[PDB]
Amino acid sequence: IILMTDGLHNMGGDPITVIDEIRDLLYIGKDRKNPREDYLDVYVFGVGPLVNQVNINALASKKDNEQHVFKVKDMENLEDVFYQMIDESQSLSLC
Amino acid sequence: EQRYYGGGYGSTQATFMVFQALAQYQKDAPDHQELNLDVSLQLPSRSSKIT
Amino acid sequence: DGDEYFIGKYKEKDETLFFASYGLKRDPCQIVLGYKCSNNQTHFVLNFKTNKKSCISAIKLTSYPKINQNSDLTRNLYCQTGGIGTDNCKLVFKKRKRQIAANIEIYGIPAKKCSFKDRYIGADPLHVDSYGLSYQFDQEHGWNLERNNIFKDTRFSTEVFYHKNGLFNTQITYLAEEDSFSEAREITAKDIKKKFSIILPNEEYKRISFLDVYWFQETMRKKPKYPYIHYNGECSNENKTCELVFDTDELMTYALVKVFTNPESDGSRLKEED
Ligand SMILES: *[C@@H]1O[C@H](CO)[C@@H](O[C@@H]2O[C@H](CO)[C@@H](O[C@@H]3O[C@H](CO)[C@@H](O)[C@H](O)[C@@H]3O)[C@H](O)[C@H]2NC(C)=O)[C@H](O)[C@H]1NC(C)=O
Ligand SMILES: *[C@@H]1O[C@H](CO[C@@H]2O[C@H](CO)[C@@H](O[C@@H]3O[C@H](CO)[C@@H](O)[C@H](O)[C@@H]3O)[C@H](O)[C@H]2NC(C)=O)[C@@H](O)[C@H](O)[C@H]1NC(C)=O
Repeated sequence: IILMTDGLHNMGGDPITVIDEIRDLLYIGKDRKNPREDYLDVYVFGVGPLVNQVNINALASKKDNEQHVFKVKDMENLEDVFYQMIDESQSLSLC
Repeated sequence: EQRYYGGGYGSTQATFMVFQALAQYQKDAPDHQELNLDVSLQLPSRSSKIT
Repeated sequence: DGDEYFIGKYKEKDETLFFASYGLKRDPCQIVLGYKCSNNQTHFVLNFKTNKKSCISAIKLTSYPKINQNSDLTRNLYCQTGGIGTDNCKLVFKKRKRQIAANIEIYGIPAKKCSFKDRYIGADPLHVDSYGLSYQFDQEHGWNLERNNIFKDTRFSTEVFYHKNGLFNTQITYLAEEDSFSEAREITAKDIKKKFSIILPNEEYKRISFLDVYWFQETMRKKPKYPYIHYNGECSNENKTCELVFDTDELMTYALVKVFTNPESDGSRLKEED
């Protein structure tokens, strides 16, 4: 799941319970012998200065040595990230 | 319970044999009996076996 | 039950060098009694070294949870440096996304009688090899056959290479049913160099007919570089003592050889193939 919310001021409840339902359908939050934690990944990108970081963090996923929560200054960085990702696979020829 | 240390007529070979047997007994027998335990346990909530 | 990976043969009458449980998701491990790790997504390395007058005899690693994958498809455990028969080896094991824990016990035997002839032979070697598998023969020419249930690799024509329980095995060349096993020879670590040779009797009832080689060797990679073992000259009836040389890309740690004799043999064995 990739989410590009600029706001997320809640209106109609919190989306934590539905994440719990989603991971219960896939048998993720029920056993520790087979956690199966890697079959669902939620990435949330923060845009603008009106972001609530704790709500985004509680909405996204958390696995060690990995970052699932991001934040950018402007919308320009949003496509800067993906243009850089495109250019990563390009040959070293271009400047 | 006997406490015999040789002495007599030809009481030499037996004393040597009993003393060498006692020496082997002391050399081989440890201060205790064999004890090597491998105790494991398993939990219904933990996948690993804690040994 | 767990996934048990074995290097060498377990002995019930020996002692263990050490025993520790390792969390494979830990970064890095806990240095238990003074041994270092290297843990990655795809590798787990233990740079174990002992301070006792003994030689490593076996290694057993138990991985949890049990995952239904055959262990004979590829290789998982190997001592990158040293190995069985030495006092220390850099033990490398490759992990999986499901395995999260490990339990490593290592066994050592006194350096005085540091031999493995008493465990790799068994009761009757006539029908059962070191691997514990029975011998199978064919009626086309009354000779042996081939096994295809373990990990094997080839480099040139008519080259046999087997790998099981850390054992690397080869046969030169083939064995007949009527042949009678005579004896075996062992090579210690102190007698191992980059290149070395052997001398065997080849007279009267000791006419060489078939030989097999089992060994423990190091690896610099997951894919090993097999030693170039080739026979020199002809083991004919004239030369009373037959010899065989070994050329090694990687230093060996242990070597075991079994001798098969048949006076009626002609000294050459090869199928009608080209
Ligand atoms: C994951 O971590 C493992 C170690 O736990 C890495 O394996 C190690 O990788 C290095 C570099 O690839 C190997 O070093 C080599 O040393 C020889 C010595 O002469 C040198 O000639 C080579 O050029 C190379 O530098 C090292 O041997 C190897 N260790 C084992 C046990 O295989 C692995 O590369 C890591 N994977 C990553 C970072 O993707
Ligand atoms: C049993 O020995 C076989 C012969 O030994 C090899 O060949 C010659 C003799 O045929 C050996 O001496 C050489 O002789 C040459 C003359 O023909 C000399 O010019 C040379 O300097 C040397 O003295 C030789 O040392 C020996 N080895 C080699 C590599 O040639 C041999 O053919 C059989 O294979 C062997 N049986 C075995 C190994 O089972």
